[PDB]
Parts: sequence; structure tokens; C-alpha cells
Amino acid sequence: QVLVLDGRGHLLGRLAAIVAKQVLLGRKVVVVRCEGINISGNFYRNKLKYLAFLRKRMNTNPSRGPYHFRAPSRIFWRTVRGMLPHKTKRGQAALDRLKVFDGIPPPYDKKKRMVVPAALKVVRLKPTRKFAYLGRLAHEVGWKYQAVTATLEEKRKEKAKIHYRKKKQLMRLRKQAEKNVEKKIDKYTEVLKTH
Amino acid sequence: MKASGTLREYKVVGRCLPTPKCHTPPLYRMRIFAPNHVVAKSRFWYFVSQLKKMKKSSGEIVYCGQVFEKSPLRVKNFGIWLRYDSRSGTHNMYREYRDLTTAGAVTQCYRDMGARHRARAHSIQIMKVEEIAASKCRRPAVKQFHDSKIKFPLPHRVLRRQHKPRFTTKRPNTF
Amino acid sequence: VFRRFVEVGRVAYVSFGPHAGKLVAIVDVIDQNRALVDGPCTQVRRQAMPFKCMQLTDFILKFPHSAHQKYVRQAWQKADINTKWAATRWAKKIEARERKAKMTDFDRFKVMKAKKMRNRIIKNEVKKLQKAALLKASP
Amino acid sequence: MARKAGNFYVPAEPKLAFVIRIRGINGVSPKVRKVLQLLRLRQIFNGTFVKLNKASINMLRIVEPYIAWGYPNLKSVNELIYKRGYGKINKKRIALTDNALIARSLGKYGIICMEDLIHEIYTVGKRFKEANNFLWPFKLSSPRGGMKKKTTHFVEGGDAGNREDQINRLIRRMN
RNA sequence: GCUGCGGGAUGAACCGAACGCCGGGUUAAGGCGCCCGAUGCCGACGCUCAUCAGACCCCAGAAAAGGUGUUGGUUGAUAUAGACAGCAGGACGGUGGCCAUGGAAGUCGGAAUCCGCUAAGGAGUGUGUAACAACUCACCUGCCGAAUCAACUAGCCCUGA
Ligand SMILES: [Mg+2]
Ligand SMILES: [Mg+2]
Ligand SMILES: [Mg+2]
Ligand SMILES: [Mg+2]
Ligand SMILES: [Mg+2]
Ligand SMILES: [Mg+2]
Ligand SMILES: [Mg+2]
Ligand SMILES: [Mg+2]
Ligand SMILES: [Mg+2]
Ligand SMILES: [Mg+2]
Ligand SMILES: [Mg+2]
Ligand SMILES: [Mg+2]
Ligand SMILES: [Mg+2]
Repeated sequence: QVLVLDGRGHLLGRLAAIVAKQVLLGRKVVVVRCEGINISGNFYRNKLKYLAFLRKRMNTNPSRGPYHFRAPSRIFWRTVRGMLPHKTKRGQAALDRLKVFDGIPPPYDKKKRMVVPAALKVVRLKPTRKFAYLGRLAHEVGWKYQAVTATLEEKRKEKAKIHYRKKKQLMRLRKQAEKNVEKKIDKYTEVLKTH
Repeated sequence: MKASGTLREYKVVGRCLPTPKCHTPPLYRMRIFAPNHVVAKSRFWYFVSQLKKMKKSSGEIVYCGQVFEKSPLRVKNFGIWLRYDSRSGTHNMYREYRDLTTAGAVTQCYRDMGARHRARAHSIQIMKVEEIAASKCRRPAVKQFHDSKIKFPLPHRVLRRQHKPRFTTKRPNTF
Repeated sequence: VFRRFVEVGRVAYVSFGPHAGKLVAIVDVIDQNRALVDGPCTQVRRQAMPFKCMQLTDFILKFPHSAHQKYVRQAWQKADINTKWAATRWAKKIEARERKAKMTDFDRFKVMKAKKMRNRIIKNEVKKLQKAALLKASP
Repeated sequence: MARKAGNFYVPAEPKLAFVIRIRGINGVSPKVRKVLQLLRLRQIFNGTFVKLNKASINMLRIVEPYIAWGYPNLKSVNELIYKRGYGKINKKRIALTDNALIARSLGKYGIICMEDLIHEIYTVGKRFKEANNFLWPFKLSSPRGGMKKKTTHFVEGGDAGNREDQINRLIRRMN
């Protein structure tokens, strides 16, 4: 059904390729933590290309024409727009199925986030090559919401710690229960047939 | 040539036609690296037409045979001589390759020349292939592979492009 | 950090390739990518396989440099790699994956009913232990 | 008998070739178009058996960019005669399908049966012309694995040329 | 022109291939990250970091020249009879040689060109004085310690743009 994807440590084009392929099949995919999506190359080059993209505008009326979003979620949504056939009611329905968010929403705090191995910085890039941060680029050009998103991100990280301590306590309790006795009769079946 | 896949070594002997002006041709012999025997025969005609007064019509090929490796299970050192034609002018070259077999070493020679010097199979003319032993290698790469009790780990070994599921909770580590 | 490394005389697993699930042993490194591997008793023939094609393990052997198949077999039988390799958890992991591949429907039914019974007993004991933890922490 | 004495040996150059046409129809010079008309290659992917000769080789050297010609094996002849054996009486090509058709039309020369036909096509005897004129030009399908670039010769890793044993692999892909 | 079809995004001439209506299989030209069918092969080798990267005949952009940015290659020259770098010291006598006068006393300038001490001095590589003077270099020696230097050549990238 829903595919909640991490954005921490992913690449823009690779993640956009996998999302734009999997959204045409019907799986409702949502890319969360979009401010952490890395872009290869130099950061001066990335902001120079984005400055050229801002320079591209209609001269007779800039409103009727090129729109230039500054938020990184809308940057990734434009990246998936430029790959889906959005002028037809296949890519238009796919962009209606696609949802993108900066930070993490409260349902996606609770729901588990997936990590795509094919789009990772470590898998795809040589570790001695330069990179950038899409949230850093967005804060440098236009998107003035880094200080609020980072504060709410630290808040949900504190929430995640105070949940993970309870989860690890319950895991220690259930492994004490597994350490206890009189469960091995089924384990004679299970260890033979793939414990 | 194409040098498609791995290469193969062919011993090709060829002579002129028996003429009443001069019988018993000298029956020359070459060592042609080629993907198959037809390309070996054609490249043999090319080299012997370069060297002596020979062509395909006034001559013949007596025998064209596969040359198997004398010791495939030994990691050996091969010096390759090159007569490659660059963009401005042609140049001679001596290269060294540490590999198992002669055909594999000449295969790596073609691939490495096409990698670095942008040389096609049109321009590369293998002059000579000779196995050299240790303490004669001119190159620092083969000289630093000359190490007994050699040690190296494999840092940052990433693999399995989408053999794992495309959507997982994992965050894959290296080494 | 860097506990393992390629070596003259180290056994190594093979994950990808035509000899998957078969241990080889590195004899010497050819050039940066491929190593002449050999198998004395693991049904694999002496050849050259890539490092990304193989998988490094922890056990080492006392091979001389470029020794014979005979000396490889003698060092293998001196080091006793087969019984000591069966007596580890990693081969148990590979064996469990093979047994899951070799399951059948009746075996899955038995695993599911044992799974239900074990999870009911585990749930009751976790409930009892957290009740006892609350009863201990209440004074 | 020669390697025991330490001497080399060359076999006879074969007198029977198989010619498949590779290139198309439009954009073809008349100098090669007339040779294709005489070799009965009016469409694409049709093949004939050619009695090799100096005149025939000097025909094929004109149309080397347009054909692939080689030395067919015994089963390369046999599968083409069995599976796609079409003859002609005067007009109206008919599949062979019976020895009575060959005995009625072609069997004036003691060649009444299909064993005789395969023998006369493979071993080029004194009545090869009647058998080659009786056989319709073999319509063949496109190969399974594909072709290599169709423009350069087989020496250059291509298709349009001579390959001398690989036409057996080509006919196992196509037939 | 008189000509559809598949690629070159789009196209009169390009590359395949020529057309009655359809089913199945296969292929050329081309391609397999998404549009957009196909590499989602646990593909192989090596090169490239480009503050204007680069991306396929016609085809829609670029040269002469330059780079101690990296990768090969050729010709050479040094080095335990302790080299290249670094730190320190010496760097004279004949002779302020000779043509020159406003001056040259190695240092604007023309022709030359040897010896002694030698650990080594070039009738002197440069800075500076109008010249006289000081500094530095060729060369030598003190410490360190084993590999180092020069000129060409062509692949990517950069400047030229
Ligand atoms: Mg054409
Ligand atoms: Mg197929
Ligand atoms: Mg093709
Ligand atoms: Mg043509
Ligand atoms: Mg008109
Ligand atoms: Mg016409
Ligand atoms: Mg078209
Ligand atoms: Mg175009
Ligand atoms: Mg069809
Ligand atoms: Mg696809
Ligand atoms: Mg134009
Ligand atoms: Mg250069
Ligand atoms: Mg440029």
C-alpha cells in the first residue's frame, strides 16, 4: 500500500527514478525527510545550477509561466514531475498519488520508514567525492524554514529515544522469557525446520 | 580486428605458391593474437604483406593452430611490445602485465590501451610478447605486486545492486 | 578494526558465481582484483576468482607461496577446516537458509502451530514479568 | 600421417560454399545488383549453394559487403535440404516431400532420390548445375541471437564477409 | 521528387528497410535510470572532479598555444668511489686582465679563455653601486639518509572561450 521512504542519505536522481517508477504501478509512495537528500557534486555548483534555474523565467509575465519552488519537498516533487508524463492522466494521477514532506509528519513519526539501498550515497558515490545537502541548499536559497524544521526534528528524535528505551526494555524482558525454561519442545521442531 | 571477449593465440605458418621460377618457399611462421582463427589468418596476411612480398592470392596458409598455455596455473609476468598509432603519429611502447596466460595478458593489453590511450584494434600492432621473471620488471605496479606475504584488506566493499529488496528497513554496512 | 584481510593461506567463502556456497583458499594475489584460489576438499578447482566474487572469512592456513595441490590438501587436513567450520554459527545460518528453502507445506504447518504455542507462552510470561516488575517497583 | 613424420599438412580448399544475402534492396549499385541477380539473391535472407571456382570467388569479392558466404558442414547441407527443400518443375516451386518429384524432374542423371541430391550438393560432382538449378533459393528466417553490425567484414567483427566454419553456427541459428 | 515504416527528441536527402488485411516467432538501424518497450547482469578493465565537466556520421559549435592537475610512454643523466632536497661554511691569487676614459675593479658593452692553491672558484649565473663596496649562484665541504632529476610524447580535464 503505502511506502514511507527515508530521505537521510539518499541521492536526488536515484531516489526520483525509483519513486517515479514505483508510483506508476500504483504503490502510494511518500518520501519523508526530504531535507536530507544528498546531491553529488560541489555545493557551489549545485547552488549555481539552481541560480541558473531561478534565472530561467518568463520576461513578459513571471507569474504566468515558470514557477520556482524553494522548499526541498517541492524541489523533489518538481524532480518527479520532470520524469513522469504529467501532461496526461497517467502521470497526473501518479503525482496525485505521490505525497512529499519536509521534516516528518505525526503519522509518519509512528509509521516505520523504509530505506532504499539502490539510492544511497554510500552505495552509489565514491567516499572521497564532494556532495551537498538539499536542505542546506534550500536554506541558502529561499526556504527560510530550517530553524523550525530542525527544532521539530530534534523534538521527534527525543521522542524516538524515549520510545526506543522502552522498546529495548521490553526486548530484554522477552529475551529473559526466552532464556527461561519449558519452551524447547516446540524448539525441537523449530531448530530443525529453520529457527 | 574487434578483440571481442578474451583473445586467443594462434600459430600460423604460411608460404608462397610453388612456382617454377623458385620452388620450396621458406614457409614463414607467426604468432597471432585474435578472437578466432579467421581473424588470425587475415591478420597473418596483413603482417606478412607488411613484411615480405606476399599476398593472399599468390600465397597460402599451411597450418593455423590454437596455442594452449604452457602453465595456466602459474601467475606470470608478460612484457608486451606495442606499435600503436595515435592521433598525431605512431609510437612504440613497452608494457608489463601480471596475469595467468598469454592470451589473457594480451587481452588485458588491448583493454588497457583502449582505456588509457583511446587506441582501437585498428591501431594496435603487437610486436612481441615475452614472459619475464622477477627483478626485471620496469614497472612500479608489477614491482609492488612482487611481495611475498602480501597483505591488504578490502575497504568499502559495496555490492548487491538491488539483489536485496528495493524497499527495506536495512541500512547496509561495508566490510 | 580491519581484523580480516586477504592473505597467502586464507580460506574464503564464495557468495556470487558458479561456485556459490563453496569455500576456496587464496594462494596469491594476481593484480588488485583477482586471486588464484584453490580448493583441496571443497569440490572446487584451482582457478582465479575475483575478490568481490569471493567473501572473506577468519580462518588462516600455513600455505607456502604457490604450493602444490598436495601441500594445500596437507595444510587443509592439518588445520581441520571442515569440522571446525561445521562447528560455528555462520554455517548454521547458511544451513538454516537452506532448510527454509527446502521447507514444505506440512513443515510450514508444524512451524506455524509451534509458532502459535511459543508466542502464547512468551506473551503470558512477558505479561507475568512486567506484572512482577510493577509489583517490585510499587514499594 | 604428417605429424608423425614431423611435417605439416594442408587440406583441400573446399569447392562448395553457402551464400546468404545480408543487406537489403534499395541503395544498391548495379555492379553488385547484377551479381546478386545471377546468384539468385533477389530478396533479403535467401541463400544458395555456390560451386567454388576462380570465377565464383571473383563474383563473391564484388558482393562481399552484401552477402555472408562460408563453407557449410554436412548437417548444414542436410538440414537445408530436409527442412526447407523447395524445388521447381518449370515454374511453381513445390516442397520436395517425396522422392517421386525428384525422380520425375531431376532424376535424368541417376540422381533420382534425396540421398543422391544431398550427395551431389555436398560432393560437387559433374551434375551439380542441374541440382543447383532445381533447388529453389532457400528462404531463411532471421537468426535467433542476432547479427554483428551487418556492415563490416567478419575479420572486423562484422557479418558481411567470409567466416569459413561459423556459417554452420549461423545456419543453426537461422534454419 | 514519385515513398510509407523502425531509429536520429523534432527532419526531403541520414542509418536500416521499401507498403494488400491479420496471428505467432525472430531481427536489422538503434537502445535497455524515468518518461519510453528493454541490463533490476551481485557485468569486466582502466581514465576523468571539470566555480562554463561530458554524453554517439551528416547534426546544430571551435582553433593556434599553455598546465609541477593526474595517467601511461620514449630518450637520457646521477647515486654507497653516500645523489637529489634541506640547514651551515668556503667561493681566492696572478688581475683594478685585455678594446674602452662618463665609468667596468668578475656584473653597459666587442674579441676571448690559461696556471697555482687545490676541498673549490667558472678572466665569471644573477641583485645592487655612476664606478669602488656588500649579497647570492656555478663548484666544493659539514649533518641527514636512499632513491632522484631533466627534456620530449599522448588520453581525460582546465585556461585560451
Ligand atoms: Mg540504406
Ligand atoms: Mg529472444
Ligand atoms: Mg545490433
Ligand atoms: Mg551503406
Ligand atoms: Mg513536381
Ligand atoms: Mg521510383
Ligand atoms: Mg521516426
Ligand atoms: Mg537530433
Ligand atoms: Mg508481428
Ligand atoms: Mg522499463
Ligand atoms: Mg541548421
Ligand atoms: Mg599534458
Ligand atoms: Mg572546454
